[PDB]
Amino acid sequence: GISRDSRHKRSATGAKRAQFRKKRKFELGRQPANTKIGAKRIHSVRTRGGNKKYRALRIETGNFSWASEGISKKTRIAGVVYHPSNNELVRTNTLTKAAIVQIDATPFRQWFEAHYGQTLGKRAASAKIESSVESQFSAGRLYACISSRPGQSGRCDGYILEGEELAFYLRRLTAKK
Amino acid sequence: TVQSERAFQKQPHIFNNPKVKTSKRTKRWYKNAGLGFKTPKTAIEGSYIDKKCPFTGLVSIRGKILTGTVVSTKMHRTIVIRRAYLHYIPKYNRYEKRHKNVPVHVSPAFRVQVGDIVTVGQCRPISKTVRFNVVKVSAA
Amino acid sequence: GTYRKRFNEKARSGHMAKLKELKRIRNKQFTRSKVSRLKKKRLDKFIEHQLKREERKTIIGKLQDYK
Amino acid sequence: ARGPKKHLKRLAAPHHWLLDKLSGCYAPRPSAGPHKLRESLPLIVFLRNRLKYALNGREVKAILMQRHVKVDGKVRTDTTYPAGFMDVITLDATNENFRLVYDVKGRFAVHRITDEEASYKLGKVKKVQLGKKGVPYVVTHDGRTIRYPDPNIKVNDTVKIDLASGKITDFIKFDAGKLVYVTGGRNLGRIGTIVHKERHDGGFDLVHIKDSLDNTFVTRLNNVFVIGEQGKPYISLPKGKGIKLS
Amino acid sequence: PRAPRTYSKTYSTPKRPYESSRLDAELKLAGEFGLKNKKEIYRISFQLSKIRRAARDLLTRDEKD
RNA sequence: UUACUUUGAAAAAAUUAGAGUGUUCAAAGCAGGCGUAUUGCUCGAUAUAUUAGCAUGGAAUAAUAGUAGGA
RNA sequence: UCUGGUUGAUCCUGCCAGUAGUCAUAUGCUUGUCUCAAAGAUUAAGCCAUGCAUGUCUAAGUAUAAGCAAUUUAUACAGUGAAACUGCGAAUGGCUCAUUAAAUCAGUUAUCGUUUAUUUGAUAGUUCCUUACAUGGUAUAACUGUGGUAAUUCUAGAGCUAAUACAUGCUAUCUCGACCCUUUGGAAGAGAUGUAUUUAUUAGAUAUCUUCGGACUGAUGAUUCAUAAUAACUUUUCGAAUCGCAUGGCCUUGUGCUGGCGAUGGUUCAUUCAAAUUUCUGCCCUAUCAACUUUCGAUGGUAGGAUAGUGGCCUACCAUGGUUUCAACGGGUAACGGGGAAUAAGGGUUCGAUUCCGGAGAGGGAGCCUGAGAAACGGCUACCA
Repeated sequence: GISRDSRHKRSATGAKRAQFRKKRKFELGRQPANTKIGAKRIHSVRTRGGNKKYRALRIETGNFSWASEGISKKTRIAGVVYHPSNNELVRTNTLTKAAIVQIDATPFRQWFEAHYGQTLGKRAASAKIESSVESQFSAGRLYACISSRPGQSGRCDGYILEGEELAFYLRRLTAKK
Repeated sequence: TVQSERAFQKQPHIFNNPKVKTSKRTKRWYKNAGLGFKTPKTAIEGSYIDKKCPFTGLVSIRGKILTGTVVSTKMHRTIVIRRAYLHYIPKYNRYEKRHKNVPVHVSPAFRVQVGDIVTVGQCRPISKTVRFNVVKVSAA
Repeated sequence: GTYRKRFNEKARSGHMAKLKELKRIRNKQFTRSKVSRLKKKRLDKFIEHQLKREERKTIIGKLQDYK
Repeated sequence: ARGPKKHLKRLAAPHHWLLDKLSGCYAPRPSAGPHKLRESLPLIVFLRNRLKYALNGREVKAILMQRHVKVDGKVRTDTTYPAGFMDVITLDATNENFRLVYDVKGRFAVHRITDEEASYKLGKVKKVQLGKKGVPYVVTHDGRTIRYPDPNIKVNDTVKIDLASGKITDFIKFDAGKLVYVTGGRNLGRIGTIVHKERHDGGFDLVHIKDSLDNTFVTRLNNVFVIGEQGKPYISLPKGKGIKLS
Repeated sequence: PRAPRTYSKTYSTPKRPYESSRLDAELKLAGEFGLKNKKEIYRISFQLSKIRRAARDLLTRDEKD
């Protein structure tokens, strides 16, 4: 029932176009897959061509990368924090692209302790990192931006919010609280 | 200001590393749109973020290159130009004036007042109605 | 044409429905049986004349009262 | 229309096939292959309508299935195979090789060809890229992909290709003063030397060409095809040698 | 769906049909040449009219055109 | 600089206008034929901006640019 | 586009008379031969009995038919081959012109903005990495048999058995090279080694001696392009358990090791047949239709969702825009658009349902399944008739 032609719209002049032809399958749409947090479940929609497309209905874990030194780890997603389109999505815990979620820290801090010979909280020039990230580690959860499309690839991948990113989003969260 | 909006603005896939300290506090990626249109230093060294600027965004300028005389400059980042031509009535063997108004997306690298003559280039559908992108101004 | 008087509107039921939709929202701009018409017109004239008759008779009564 | 078409009318055919307008209602729609729809000659239009070695479609199919016809060394059994331009079709039981090349009038001319000349084939280098694992390849004008080319082979060139091995024997650069064959538009079939390449950025590059009687014409880069150096063509030219006269 | 044949009418009745000088003209022609039809006369008349119109247009062209 | 004008490439076949050919003539239809075929010869098989876009030569006509001041 | 008339004879204006053809539509009488050829119309795209119009097999996917052929090398099979599974086609063709007035369509562009069965050309050793590859596994059809119903190309329960269906799944090559002796080199040792999916990161920049022999990345007009590299991730793909004809090479004589022609399939690019969107300009009558569009997306910004993918396409949150006397919006259209047809001296006018091209439709709304390709109708589902 979801179709995306441009012939049901008003013209640019504000005229109204009468129907030209019956609706077509090569301009269809499909129901949005509200990905939520929970045990994994992934339907696979069959797409034009023979192709596939993995809608994620519920996803729990994810692949998140620390950009600053350039590593990637599989973590767990705790819950949505902020979403630049719908505070309703934040309320309902719906993962989509560009979301801000709190993720578990343990794989990252273990890699850190094991790579830089130093614990977190409480070559040292390289071991020196950002105050905000250190604080989040002390708490146990990080702010990370989901940067994939769970309705198109069945995945939550993301990056950990570094300096300017994190500054901006902390201001937004604090101002909206 | 740059970050006046609910999402963060950035050139996607351009990353400024905290652990390395560099002179310019932000890294810009810019290109030239070819066709001898020199890119403006305000774009090279500005601070705005535009997905659609032909010099810093992800749009390529190809196909038709047109000229217009601005008419409204009075919504956000888009303008509406007027193209005036002389249609020809073969029965009366003489002419008649016509125009029609073409919305165009304008990068914030340009200051366009109403009345000045712009050169625009064709790009992929930017919005419902706007296909061209201001690629050079010329004051009037 | 768009709104013609078709042969079978009953078989064209839905076509008529969407045409009525199109018409109503196009002429939202403006809005935002002939012998039956004649019978109604003459009924209006006849009732108005009877009203004239009764009002005239009442004025006759009032004038003969106030003489 | 909800999918590819499988039929071709007779009036709608490419005109250069010289198909009569009354013998039937349909024309051989050429199967997909090396050459485009409109600039290809199917094997039935070549074996029946030009060579007159057949009289029917069923005779043409009998010949092919008896496995006589080879189009660029490989045996082709599809009766609407789109044999194209600069192609080599060999009929061994007749001991003939045919280079398909254009006649002055526009049409495909049969060009009888000897064995040592049927051994190879020219191809207009048309897309040079860098394939997976970093090996670069050229794409010629009839689909052929050729890997590990000479680094000095650039788009719009000619490469002479050994058919027996699918390899590149050598090549010719697109510079002024080469000899040029023309394959599109009003002048196709006209061989001349390439004088100027007026190049527009964003539009179509035009080419100014000059045939042996010093008559000049202007065509597009899409339609130029470099054959050989001055005065020596790499292929054997059909009679008249691409001179349009009165 | 086939390609249509080309046909064409081979004559054309003259402008004003009944005109006594031409009635007698056709009489003399039919009589001395054995014909049978104003239609045969009109066939030749049409052929020749076409020919002479061709020639006239060529004359109005320039020499050596 | 543009309008405008010249030449050019582009505007499917059929249809139209032409050329060739004794379909028995005709309406039509259609594209080679001779040879010492071992290396040659002959002919005819062109045209159809009516606007938009594209390249191009322009001197007029109609618009549109652009000398001064001080010592 | 003219011909006759008035008055003694003449010129205007006028009146009268006089005329035309129409693949125009109806109709009337006649209708012998030869070649050719068309065969719509009630503003009814109104309703249909019956038959037919889409199936398909090569040597090469699966046969123990309780099929046929005997018979002659065929005790696994082997010729021929119904049935059924599997593969493919059924999306083309053919028909009509209802809708549709910047829509269609025509000429002209773009995809640096996307899918593509097929065809065609290229293309996939990963040697190792602790506890069958002389080749895993279970189903199901046809068939045998027991039945149901007024009836249909309806089908239930039970018993068998196959695969190119289904689900699983295993079997060295190079860089340097001390040394050796020098050619024809061989060599201890040092090291490196799939694809696909998703994200992040990085690269893809480029204004003197002599034995005379030898030593001192690309493409575009333009790219976040092609391509390469790092770390991870994946209900995860692929990396041949298939088939025909042959029967050669070797020998440690093992029913050992090798090997020929071609069928099918398979990832990733290229091509081809397509497809989807899109740039510029161009439509008939209407101003006694002058304001239009915006809640209910109208114009734009951002983020997301959706898609093969661009985009108000959709949803949020923002601004308050967009078209218009150069005629927007509305109404009409016995309006599918073009190639073309008729005709006039030109200029124009009228016709184009109708042999080719494009579009749309299959009684009317809507909806979906398969598949590379359908919003299909000689496919399916419900609603009106």
